[PDB]
Amino acid sequence: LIGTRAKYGGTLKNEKGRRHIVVCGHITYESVSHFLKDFLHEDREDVDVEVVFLHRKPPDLELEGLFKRHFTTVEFFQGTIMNPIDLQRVKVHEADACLVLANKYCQDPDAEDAANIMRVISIKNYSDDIRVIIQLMQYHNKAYLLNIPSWDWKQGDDVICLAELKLG
Amino acid sequence: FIAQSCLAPGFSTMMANLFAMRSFKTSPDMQSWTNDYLRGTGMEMYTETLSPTFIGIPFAQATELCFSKLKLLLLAIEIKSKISINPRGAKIQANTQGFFIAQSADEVKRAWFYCKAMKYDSTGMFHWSPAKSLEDCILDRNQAAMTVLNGHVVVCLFADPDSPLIGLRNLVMPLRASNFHYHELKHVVIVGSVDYIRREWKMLQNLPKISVLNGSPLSRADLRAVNVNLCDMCCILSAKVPSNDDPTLADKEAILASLNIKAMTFDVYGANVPMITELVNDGNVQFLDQDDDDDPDTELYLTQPFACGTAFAVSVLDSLMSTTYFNQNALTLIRSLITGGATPELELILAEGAGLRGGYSTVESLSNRDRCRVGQISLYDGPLAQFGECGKYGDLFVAALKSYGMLCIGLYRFRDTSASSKRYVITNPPDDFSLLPTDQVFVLMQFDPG
Amino acid sequence: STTYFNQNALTLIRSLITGGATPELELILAEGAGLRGGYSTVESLSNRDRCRVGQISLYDGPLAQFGECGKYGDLFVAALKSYGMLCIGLYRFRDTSASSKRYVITNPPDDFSLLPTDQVFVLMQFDPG
Ligand SMILES: [Mg+2]
Repeated sequence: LIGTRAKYGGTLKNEKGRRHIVVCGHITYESVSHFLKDFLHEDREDVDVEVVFLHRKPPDLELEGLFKRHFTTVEFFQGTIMNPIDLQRVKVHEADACLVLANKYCQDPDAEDAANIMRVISIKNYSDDIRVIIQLMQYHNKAYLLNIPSWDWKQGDDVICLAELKLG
Repeated sequence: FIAQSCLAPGFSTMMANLFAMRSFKTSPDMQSWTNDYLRGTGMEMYTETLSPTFIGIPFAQATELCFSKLKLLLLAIEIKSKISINPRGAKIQANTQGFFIAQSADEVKRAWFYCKAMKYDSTGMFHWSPAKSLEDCILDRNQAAMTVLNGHVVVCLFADPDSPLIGLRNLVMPLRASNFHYHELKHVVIVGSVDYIRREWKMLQNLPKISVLNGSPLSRADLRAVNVNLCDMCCILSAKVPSNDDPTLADKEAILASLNIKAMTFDVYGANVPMITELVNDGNVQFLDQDDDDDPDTELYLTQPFACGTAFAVSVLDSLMSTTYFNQNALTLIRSLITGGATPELELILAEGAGLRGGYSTVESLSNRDRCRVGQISLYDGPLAQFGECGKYGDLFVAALKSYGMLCIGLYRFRDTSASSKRYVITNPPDDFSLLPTDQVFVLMQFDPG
Repeated sequence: STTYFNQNALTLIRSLITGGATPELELILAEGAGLRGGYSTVESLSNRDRCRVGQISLYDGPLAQFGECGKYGDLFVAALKSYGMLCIGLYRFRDTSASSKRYVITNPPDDFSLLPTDQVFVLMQFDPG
């Protein structure tokens, strides 16, 4: 019993002149893979930005293989973006931007949007001058993000509304 | 606790710290507000038998003697089986237990040795109404728009039709106590689904001045209709069972609605609207405030919304389990202060399933209305306002007790001397404390017939 | 990924696919009253004057003479100077033959060769009438 221990955890490794982003929210195979195809694309001109994934549940076998193929630029950490301790582990203040992904296959889009918005509040509470980009299910939930005092569109914060963009 | 906050804002924080273990912290790097607040958090309630010298004198003269000489705050005594919060004209009998507020039991022990060398309900403790129908109390958006509500209480309810029932009577019954005159009663408007409210409207039929509005507290149209910009207190409660996906994300609607109201503008400012939020998580309290400098590892009782009375954490109820075990009388005092008077036979009346049954008022039934109530006063104006400038707390405490009978419990002082419309609570400031003209005092006011 | 690398990427996209969604329009919808109308004034009606996404064909019209032996650059210059339309790309038939199923070409070069059965992606202006 003593020998067995968890494999995911620990503070993110620090590097000199290291630029990285934190991705939280819905972490699945066909959602992370599409983002990694464009962010780490073959033809993109040479800029090195690490990708940090912070999900509460450990990755499954389908997604574990994806992280193996991108071991040099993608690292996974088990935790919650809402926990201030886990925010320190992923080094939020060192991150260039924070990305929040939305669960497209959700029974209640309003409940998913509220949880996603509340994640932004936790990130903004930890660090005021952090750039946050969020996927939002419904257009009418954009007004809630405007209620956050630290949310500034000119600073770099932006909202990607799936319903508005897809049907647009 | 929330109901008492509507009458006196910040009262929930005062009880949360009083009946809990608070660790005093010393550090050269803290502001002046933290120094006074932290000392108040160390105050605790203790029970001790009064000295033989104290026998045969009224309670008012006895409690001022403890404050002046013994440096103790005596707020209640044992009357034979009954708890009397600041009794008026009640002599002290032999071996009467007294409730004291002090830093520890060291000063409390000094009290033991000391020498000079159809209108109301059946119990008469609550107001009654002739069983108003639910349909008559439902207000449409247009109906609420064409009426003006001032100095009322808005209850923002997040509940589904199948949500578990949380007793809404426990919030309105303290607001309908017999201490308050009918003219000074606060109107209560509930914003939520009528389907959920109908399932529990049975116990609210006989409580006067209750209004129900169809809609959601998140929508700004409903909030503008009920005029929350002019309400005395807006309460945000959630009855929905959490999805259990994430313990921290249990309260999403409460946080979103809390920030939504603060950002609203009226033709005035949402941040100036008095507000209390029920938070089922301890770590989400800091999200209510934004202009703080607290490292997220800050303790709950040092967090900005908690110390200011704008956030209520249900975790204090779990901590109250420990308090009850160590002191049996701890919950007796709490219930006598937050329920507005809940006699043991009142449960028997409700056990019959007939609801709050009224009764014809008699001479000695109406005597139950004469008891102290939790209230808040200001030193801005009035004959007592002359203590605001260059005045000591002890001078205010003695003068109010001798002339008005009010018992000063604590202070509700502005954060910034400047007045940022957001105050913090100080529990039982010392005798040599310095007052301010813009300070509010927690008092236990008596009942004045009229 | 595109939004992170270029902040203005989504600003251009929203201005092209939403038909014009001012930031204050969200504030109007935030009140829960739905799309509230308003009385048209002189400077309120000036908001109607903006470009829109449209498609044109070279089958007929005075511009049709670029269809045969015509270059894309000549079409781009003539349309802009006379009509103000901005040619973005082409929607050309798969088979020269016309199988009623076309493919898109984004910004063809200056020396590109046109066809009489080609459709052009343009940003047409607003013509009051
Ligand atoms: Mg304490």
